[PDB]
Amino acid sequence: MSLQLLRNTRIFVSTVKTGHNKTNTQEILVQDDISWGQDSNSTDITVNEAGPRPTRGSKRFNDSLNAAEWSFSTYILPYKDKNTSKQIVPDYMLWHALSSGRAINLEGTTGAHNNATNFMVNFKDNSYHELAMLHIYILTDKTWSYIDSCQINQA
Amino acid sequence: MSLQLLRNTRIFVSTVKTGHNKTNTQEILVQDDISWGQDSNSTDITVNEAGPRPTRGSKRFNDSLNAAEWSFSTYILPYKDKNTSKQIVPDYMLWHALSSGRAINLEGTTGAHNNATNFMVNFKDNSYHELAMLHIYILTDKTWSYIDSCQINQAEVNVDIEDIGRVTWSGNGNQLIPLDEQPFDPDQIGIDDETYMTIQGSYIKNKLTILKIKDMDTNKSYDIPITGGTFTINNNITYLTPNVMSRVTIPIGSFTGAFELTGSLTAYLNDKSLGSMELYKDLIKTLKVVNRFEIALVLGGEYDDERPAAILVAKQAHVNIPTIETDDVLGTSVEFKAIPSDLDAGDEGYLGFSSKYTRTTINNLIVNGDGATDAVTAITVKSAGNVTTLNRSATLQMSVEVTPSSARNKEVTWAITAGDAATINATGLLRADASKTGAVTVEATAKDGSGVKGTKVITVTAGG
Repeated sequence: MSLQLLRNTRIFVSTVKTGHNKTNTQEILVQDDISWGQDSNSTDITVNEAGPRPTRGSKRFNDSLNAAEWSFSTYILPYKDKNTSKQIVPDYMLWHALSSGRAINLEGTTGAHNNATNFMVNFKDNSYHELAMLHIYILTDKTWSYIDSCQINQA
Repeated sequence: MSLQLLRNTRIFVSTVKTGHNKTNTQEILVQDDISWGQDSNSTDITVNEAGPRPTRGSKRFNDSLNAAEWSFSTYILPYKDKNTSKQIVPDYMLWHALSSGRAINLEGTTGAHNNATNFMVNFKDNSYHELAMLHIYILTDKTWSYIDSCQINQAEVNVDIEDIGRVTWSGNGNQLIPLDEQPFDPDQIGIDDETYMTIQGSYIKNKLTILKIKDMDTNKSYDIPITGGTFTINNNITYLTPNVMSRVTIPIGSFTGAFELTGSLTAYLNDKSLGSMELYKDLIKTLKVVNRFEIALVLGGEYDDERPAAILVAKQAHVNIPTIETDDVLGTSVEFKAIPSDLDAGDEGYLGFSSKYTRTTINNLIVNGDGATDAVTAITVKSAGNVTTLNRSATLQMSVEVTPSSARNKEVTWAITAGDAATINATGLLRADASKTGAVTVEATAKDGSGVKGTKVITVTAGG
């Protein structure tokens, strides 16, 4: 018995559906304009006669579900973390899933990779039919939910 | 011919239109700031053309009737009636209408209801689309006039030093109606001189204003002298009217909006511990979106002898970040708004009006909810046989005593805070074992939330 407010939403970005730790999931600081959902398709079958006393009745069938839509806005907030002493943006896995389709490796030289000087994102390794795969976890007040196998469409 | 005068106008509040008796009508202690009247909406039609002969024409039409406006202020003078010997404010159905929409019932537990000790008004049953329906009767000299189906929009309570305790009511009615015939004789319904003496026996002076402020995340009660305050209860009532072109229309019922209990308290900055400055700096230091505070404003002061006082109890309030106001001597203002435990759980707050308050009475009203039910004040944990220590691997069922002996809730919890060499259960059986050579403590706090503390340092030793 409770109502859920949008202001209490918290968003976590994950690459795994189990074994969640600090290297696979981090919170993403979102704003008011956050939105998510999933629409469904249907169809009406109607009989179209021409004579007197025609049949006037319809019928609906659920036929398919559309892809889930999500969107949110975040501040560009570069900083250096104390653990690794390398400049990193908090929503770095979002940048990686946008940039390349390989497993995340900040030590490398393609996609989202950081350094002791700056955090860098290059698109030299995005030749993939399925980029790095995320799972957006949504926490509104008390109830949980998530979108399965997301992909970063744009930024 | 005969001119009607304002000073001779008397107000009567009713719950029914016919068969008015003493239990449905009363004379209200209104002041000289009364005002009422119903206005109307009108439409003007103009014509704009470009021809050689312009049509400078204007046609007016009446469209609808707006809500009837009424507003008056009354003195806060709680008292006990001789018939029931229970403390009741003279204008009790006004508080009932402000509180909940059920039938008036002083013997219940929701809405405006009295008791042998004090009159308490909760808003626990306020979750209605339409509150209790009244009928404001206005007798100016001899001509009668009443406002149909009034509902209390807000109650303006002003709490300022140099100002006597008063409350201002403002609401709306479906349609003000003038009457030629007397609905009921005012003399026997109007209060007699004896109950006027009884009412004037109790005055509430706002000069004696003491505030109880306490955060529920730190339990840092403050000592704040009040310079002046104001808290109001708002129903956000809007009347719904139909839109018909052919004929005029009148409002039809209403839907109470969002319940708002806001208040503003002005107080001088103090450098003393638990003062205004400490509260301000704590609030401006711990910038948190949500606040949870015990605010208990006590109009009229507190005394050992029975004294008239007015009480507001906001259990879980929201304190807005104060803005220190510059003046001759620094006096800050704090704004609060009581939020509920859950949006539809009620319990926004409750009030206390009575001429007979002892500090214990107001204390148990604040903590337990009623001025009649007693609450624990001090607790000393009692060992099973005046025992002071314990040896390794020995059982000890803790007992406890509570005061006063007339407390309604006497059961306490059992917990261990300082030291890790023993355990305690729900009943209080403290148990030790081997490898327990350190001193440990035991705690006890009742579930009524008085803030009582039961402590005793038991010297748990290694044993023989």
